[PDB]
Amino acid sequence: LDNMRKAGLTDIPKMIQDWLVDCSIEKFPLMAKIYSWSFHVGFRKQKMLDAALDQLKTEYTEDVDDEMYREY
Amino acid sequence: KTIPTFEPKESILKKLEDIKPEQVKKQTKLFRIFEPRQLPVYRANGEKE
Repeated sequence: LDNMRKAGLTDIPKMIQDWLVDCSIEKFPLMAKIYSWSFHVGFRKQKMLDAALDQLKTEYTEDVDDEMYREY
Repeated sequence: KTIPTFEPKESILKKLEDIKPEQVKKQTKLFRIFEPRQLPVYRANGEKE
């Protein structure tokens, strides 16, 4: 929520913080409603390169177990 | 990218129809353990022949 406010959101942190005072399920569909209002803003159609490089960053290390990988 | 190299033991198998019977041992040279060798020799009082 601090990131949420830091990005520039004021009313919707307020609805998520005042909901926790009761934690009731009757007011809870709001959350679900909010959870659907986020994906009706559009796609983040970025570039092929940087979109691959979201995945193609690797950190492979010689400190893991061997007892785990053999069972795996 | 230096990927680690995970090596299992892999336990190399066959099946019965593909088991080769045996390979006979035919003999090479006669399996010596000792051999002769010239050495000097020294008579009693220590000196040499």
